Amino acid sequence: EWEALEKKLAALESKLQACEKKLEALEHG
Amino acid sequence: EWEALEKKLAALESKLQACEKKLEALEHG
Amino acid sequence: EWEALEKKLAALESKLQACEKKLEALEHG
Ligand SMILES: [Zn+2]
Ligand SMILES: [Zn+2]
Ligand SMILES: [Zn+2]
Ligand SMILES: [Zn+2]
Ligand SMILES: [Zn+2]
Ligand SMILES: [Zn+2]
Repeated sequence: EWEALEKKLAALESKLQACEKKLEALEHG
Repeated sequence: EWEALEKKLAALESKLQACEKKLEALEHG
Repeated sequence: EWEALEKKLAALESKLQACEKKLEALEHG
């Protein structure tokens, strides 16, 4: 459970970065 | 602290999910 | 490590709040 939490937190971080990038490129183009 | 943090991770995950759904909507108008 | 996990969760939540505020500005002008 400790390590499953840690991996969820890593995926959240990666997902959020992917959002941040979509968010940016919708802002542009 | 454990289930508090788990609850806090669950809330972020669904807020992020909302964000990704609203970004995709914005994408299509 | 617990305190490191919590700081990472705090930072994720700040970036999410920031992505949410940017998304509202894009939705609504
Ligand atoms: Zn659990
Ligand atoms: Zn639990
Ligand atoms: Zn799409
Ligand atoms: Zn789509
Ligand atoms: Zn909105
Ligand atoms: Zn509007």
